[PDB]
Amino acid sequence: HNDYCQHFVDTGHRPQNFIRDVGLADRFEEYPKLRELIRLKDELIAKSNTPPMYLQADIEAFDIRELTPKFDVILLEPPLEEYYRTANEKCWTWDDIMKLEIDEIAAPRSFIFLWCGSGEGLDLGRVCLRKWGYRRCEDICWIKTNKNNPGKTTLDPKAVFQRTKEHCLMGIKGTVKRSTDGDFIHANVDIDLIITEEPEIGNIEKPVEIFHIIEHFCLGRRRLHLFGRDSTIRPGWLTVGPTLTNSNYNAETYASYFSAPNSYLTGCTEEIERLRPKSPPP
Amino acid sequence: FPPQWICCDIRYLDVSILGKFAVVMADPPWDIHMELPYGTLTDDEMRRLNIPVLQDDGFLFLWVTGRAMELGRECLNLWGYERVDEIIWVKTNQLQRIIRTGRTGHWLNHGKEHCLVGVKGNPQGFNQGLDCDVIVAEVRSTSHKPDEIYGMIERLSPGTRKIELFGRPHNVQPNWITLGNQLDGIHLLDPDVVARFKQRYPDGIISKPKN
Ligand SMILES: [Br-]
Repeated sequence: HNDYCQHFVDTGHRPQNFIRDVGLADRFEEYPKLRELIRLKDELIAKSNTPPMYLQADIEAFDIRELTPKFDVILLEPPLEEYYRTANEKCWTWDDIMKLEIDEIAAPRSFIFLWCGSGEGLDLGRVCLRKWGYRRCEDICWIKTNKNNPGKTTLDPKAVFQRTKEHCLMGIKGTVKRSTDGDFIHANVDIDLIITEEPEIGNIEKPVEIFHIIEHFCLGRRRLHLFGRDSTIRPGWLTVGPTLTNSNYNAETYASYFSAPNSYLTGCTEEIERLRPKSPPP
Repeated sequence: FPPQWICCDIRYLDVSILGKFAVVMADPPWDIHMELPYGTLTDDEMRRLNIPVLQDDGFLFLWVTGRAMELGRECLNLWGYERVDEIIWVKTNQLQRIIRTGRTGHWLNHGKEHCLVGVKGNPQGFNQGLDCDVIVAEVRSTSHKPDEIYGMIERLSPGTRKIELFGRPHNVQPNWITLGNQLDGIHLLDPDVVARFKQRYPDGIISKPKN
């Protein structure tokens, strides 16, 4: 067909601009069974979500062990110096990030989602995953369209192509078997891509769809967002970061939402078990 | 300078006869620790590929998937490259939409193929920043990677000799020498390469070297 790489060279319109039907809310409007699976799972998440919890903390100085109980999923977006190339808060080198004692708070089986940028972080973030005790198991690419501002809007290090995406590396800790651990993960409900328009200059937020992918995939209710900001505070998550303006976190109260008579797992309905993707009989 | 190719077993061909290339590209049959309907190369066979002799200054495009995201990085290192970009091919259907269904990955479904970009030495005469690092194209016929990558490489490094390992008949084209076991015989045009091929294989049989 058409060569959208050539079209970019000619016009400044990025190839990803011509992917159709990428919107989150409008996704499966024409696909009613897919829409129903997502709707039921989001309802299941909402039913079991803790109220928003958040703590202002200097993560470099903080004793990370003060965050209890253990976490089923951890979302980490340390502010990289490449996001600012207009710095305000402390920027983090990959050495700084690696020193975080993530293994001290991750549950024995759990997942991590690490925003790595688009340069050296793709390699150094993998080293961090090793250090923290995870295996890299997926790579969620946030692909940015420039429909509003064609089209050569670049450039940072020793790159040779224009970098139009960011990578969120996913890691697994512990043993998780898709055949037996359907009470912990719902695999294959989302794809490893997010497609949105390039944010306004100086807006460093990541797409909220990353939360949907994490929440759909892991049934663990104990969810930590490190380096989250006021605008990312969200039910079902504990948000911790230096730029938070207020704190309401109480480790004992937070833990009580997951202990008896509750579970740290969301559970599942029969309707979702019948809709979600599963392997066939052996 | 027109299309050139050599049908061969990549592990056995004495690649020292082809000279130096500004771009090397390989889409190898990685052992991804999964069941596959085609033959693979072991990790050790991949590591021992004589990539270093193909190039002193230039670029490597290495398609990777699964556990080869990390093994491909290790090969880049062993072969003397630093990774400076990562291209993804976003696969679309006939309506230019992402196919989101099926079970196409171990944990999440998979909508792209990755290509590591490595640099070696100190190349000159390249045009940085002409293309994006995202390719959008439908899956066509037998293609394992999108044909768009050849135009990106040619815009990056126009007029230079390039070499492709594990290539297929569809991939032969001007400025490239294509190596792979599915190619039809041997077709060399560069008189320098022809001369060295004859000296090394006096009767045309590219067999495993006499250990
Ligand atoms: Br650690």
